[PDB]
Amino acid sequence: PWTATSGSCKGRCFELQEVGPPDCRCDNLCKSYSSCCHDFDELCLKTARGWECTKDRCGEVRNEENACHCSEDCLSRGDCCTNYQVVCKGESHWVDDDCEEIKVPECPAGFVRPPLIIFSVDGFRASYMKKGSKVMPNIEKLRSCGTHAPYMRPVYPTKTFPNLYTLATGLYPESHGIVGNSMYDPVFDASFHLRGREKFNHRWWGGQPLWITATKQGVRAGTFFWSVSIPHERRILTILQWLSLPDNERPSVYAFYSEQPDFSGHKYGPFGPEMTNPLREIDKTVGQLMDGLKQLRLHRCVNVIFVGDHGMEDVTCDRTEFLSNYLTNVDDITLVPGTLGRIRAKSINNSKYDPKTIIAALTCKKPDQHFKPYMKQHLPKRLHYANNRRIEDIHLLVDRRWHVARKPLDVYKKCFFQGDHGFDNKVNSMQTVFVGYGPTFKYRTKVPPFENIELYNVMCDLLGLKPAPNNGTHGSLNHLLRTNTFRPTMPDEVSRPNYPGIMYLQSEFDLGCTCDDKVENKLEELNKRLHTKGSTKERHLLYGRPAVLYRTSYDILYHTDFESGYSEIFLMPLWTSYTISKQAEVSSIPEHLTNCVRPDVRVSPGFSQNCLAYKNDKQMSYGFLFPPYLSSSPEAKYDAFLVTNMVPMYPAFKRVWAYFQRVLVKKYASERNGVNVISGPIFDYNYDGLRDTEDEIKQYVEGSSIPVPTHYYSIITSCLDFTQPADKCDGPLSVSSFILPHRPDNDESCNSSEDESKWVEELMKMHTARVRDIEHLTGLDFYRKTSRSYSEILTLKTYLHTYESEI
Ligand SMILES: *[C@@H]1O[C@H](CO)[C@@H](O[C@@H]2O[C@H](CO)[C@@H](O[C@@H]3O[C@H](CO[C@H]4O[C@H](CO)[C@@H](O)[C@H](O[C@H]5O[C@H](CO)[C@@H](O)[C@H](O)[C@@H]5O[C@H]5O[C@H](CO)[C@@H](O)[C@H](O)[C@@H]5O)[C@@H]4O)[C@@H](O)[C@H](O[C@H]4O[C@H](CO)[C@@H](O)[C@H](O)[C@@H]4O[C@H]4O[C@H](CO)[C@@H](O)[C@H](O)[C@@H]4O)[C@@H]3O)[C@H](O)[C@H]2NC(C)=O)[C@H](O)[C@H]1NC(C)=O
Ligand SMILES: CNC(=O)C[C@H](NC(=O)COc1c(CN2CC(F)(F)C2)cccc1OC)c1cccc(Br)c1
Ligand SMILES: [Br-]
Ligand SMILES: [Ca+2]
Ligand SMILES: [Cl-]
Ligand code: NA
Ligand code: NA
Ligand SMILES: [Zn+2]
Repeated sequence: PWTATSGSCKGRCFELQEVGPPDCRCDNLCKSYSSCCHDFDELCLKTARGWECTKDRCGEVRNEENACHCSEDCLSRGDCCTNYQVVCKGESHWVDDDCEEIKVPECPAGFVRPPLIIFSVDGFRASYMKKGSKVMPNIEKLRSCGTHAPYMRPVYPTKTFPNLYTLATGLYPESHGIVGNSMYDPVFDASFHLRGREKFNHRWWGGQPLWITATKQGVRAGTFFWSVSIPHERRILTILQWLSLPDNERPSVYAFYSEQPDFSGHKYGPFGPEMTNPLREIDKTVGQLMDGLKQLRLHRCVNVIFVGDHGMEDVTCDRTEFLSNYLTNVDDITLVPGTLGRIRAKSINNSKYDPKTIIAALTCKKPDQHFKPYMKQHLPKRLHYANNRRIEDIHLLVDRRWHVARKPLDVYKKCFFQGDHGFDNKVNSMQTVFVGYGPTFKYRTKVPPFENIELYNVMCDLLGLKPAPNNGTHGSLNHLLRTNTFRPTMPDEVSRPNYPGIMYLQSEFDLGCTCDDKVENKLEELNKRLHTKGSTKERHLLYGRPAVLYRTSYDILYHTDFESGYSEIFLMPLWTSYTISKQAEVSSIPEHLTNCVRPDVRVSPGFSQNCLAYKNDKQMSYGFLFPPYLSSSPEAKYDAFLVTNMVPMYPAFKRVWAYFQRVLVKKYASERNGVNVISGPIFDYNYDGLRDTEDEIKQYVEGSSIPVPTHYYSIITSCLDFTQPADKCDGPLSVSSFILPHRPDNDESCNSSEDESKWVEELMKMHTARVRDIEHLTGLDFYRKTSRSYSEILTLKTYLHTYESEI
């Protein structure tokens, strides 16, 4: 646009209300827009005499030219150099003071709430907190005296813009719409880039970031963004100046942002010897801020959050895979390259472009191949990286330490760099930092790692704001806080189950099923009835029935060895619950029972699956939720072949499922001292992360109304203190869960021609999940009846078992 730069920044420096063109600007971002008034540098970016008071400046006559002041009036003006009281008034630096618990806010008159200051650092890898501790005394003091996690998990892709905006919104990138550092939106026909103007257009930025949430609810906010050429000392001095505004003008929430250490980590690698200085310099900035807060008498008033967007891995030019080494048609695709790949057609007019032949040419083609291709709907569900038109159908998950590129010339005609990021957000090198310090956070407290999507809710709690709807799980981080906790109630059950008894004769069933089960006792007759009425339910249902949170028709079915919630609408269980003790034995499916399927006389023929549909469907087979291999006795084993325990499974998937049920469950019970397993189907044909309704299902077992699941989940719970068996646990729980994709081939697993012991568990690890992910995908609410606090349970449901080594 045209800008009238002849206006002036006199008394407007770093103003909080931004003006519209063509009026010239004086705010945090005027440089980015090439719109600052002609005198912005002279007036707003003063540099004279640098950033520190020296003995001889103490008591100086004010000179407005100076970058900051050391005259007696500077405290009332709010513009002293940050080291003023130290140099001139005999005070100590904040870092040199002992830490002393902050039990309540100690704020100046006129403060309505403790302000929040967010200190965000780009590329600050979680292990810097230990490895660089010697050179970061201010940051170490925040970390040791406040509340810290050993690391914080970013979202995928572990790039800057998606993570910073997740921090501000509590949303996954697929929902807020910033899905990469580079993007094409085909509806707009527009491209987003780190450099340039298109990124300022509001149509890219979805959701509601913290500054808008605050402004809408009457809490003023500093501007969160800083043009890159504004030096960091100036950004700090601006925050400090704002905090001296009159009460009715002063914001309550502020952000600082640093481009370091990311900037240097790209050039030198995460641990290059050149990295020490950027760490020292960021620590010095922290010290400027705390020193500035101590002079304003705000150092035992403000909550400070020190938070990073993602880490940094070692990545060099020579670890690049070229699509030109796989594809014949390389000029017919556009690639978004680097630590992830995104592919789409170069021309929508090219009718010979085919995603299936592209994926196939990219699948397991070279022995040590350093990237795997996925249609976006098949990416692990924990990445939540599919529901957006800006995410290309074909995705490449790139191994840590590697890049992908289209052709070799892209790499040397577009080595240089030693570091990069963007990989799978489970990767250790990508993890980042969280420290919270201040009256509202706990004192000298370590909390377990958590996801960055959770922080928005917490920042809203710190400011007394109602968060906009987001993907955090509100209350899961209550353990970080001394006060302002959020105490939610469990959601209300929407559908109550039916408890059917025996209602049908065997001959009513014409399902085409057969079983060799006819062999003829008042000891064992009473016992079979008791088991069907729920007498073993407390052994197998350890945490209450899951609640169904939508409107549906379902039955509770009890059995000796397992309990299920059977849907009359989907014709299979929503959930199947069972406990396997350490002592449990594994058995085979007896030869006479290989193809046995048995009608369930509790459930009508009309609400049952049928075996004839599976016979006729030449692609589809079936498996069982509660595994027949883990029956408690020969007699109990018959229950496992009920038609109501059956679910549709591709033969390729049954290789995965059978290995999990036959080998892995018993292994986990041995290692964890018993496990409780809840397993079930998931239907997400629109890949939105949320339970599909019946009318969304795209595939059925041929000739039938039996819907085919897109995924199968399991939730595996035991006692955190593994000296107690899973079924007699007095304290906190431990959980691992997975959401396995239900696919007709094992193309994802390049070693699949081998024995299941060489590949299946590696697949399961890749599809690890939070209980909360399963909740969203099924409309079920787990752990309704424990002895544990609800916030503790919320934390357990956000846990992700990552399988990475120790940081
Ligand atoms: C993580 O948390 C978030 C936040 O809670 C969850 O996302 C929410 O999920 C809801 C369900 O998917 C969804 O609710 C829908 O909202 C529709 C209104 O949408 C606009 O308004 C809201 C409110 O301000 C706004 O936030 C939305 O912003 C989205 O869209 C703009 C683009 O215009 C983006 O800039 C922004 O980034 C965001 O995009 C994301 O969501 C959209 C979908 O809304 C996706 O398409 C994107 O890919 C991206 O992920 C919008 O501006 C409302 O219209 C919907 O109601 C429809 O469906 C119901 C059925 O219940 C029906 O009764 C209605 O009539 C209506 O159907 C009609 O339209 C259909 C489609 O055209 C048509 O087929 C029918 O025939 C009907 O005519 C619905 O209520 C909510 O929008 C998002 N919010 C956000 C911020 O993403 C997310 O689910 C959580 N994730 C997990 C895994 O838990
Ligand atoms: C070279 N600098 C950059 O690439 C990033 C710089 N970002 C910032 O100043 C503040 O960062 C963000 C912040 C700051 N928030 C603080 C927080 F931790 F909550 C995240 C929120 C949302 C998006 C952000 O950047 C995309 C910035 C500067 C100018 C314009 C934009 Br758009 C973004
Ligand atoms: Br913006
Ligand atoms: Ca869905
Ligand atoms: Cl990107
Ligand atoms: Na079949
Ligand atoms: Na394979
Ligand atoms: Zn970077």
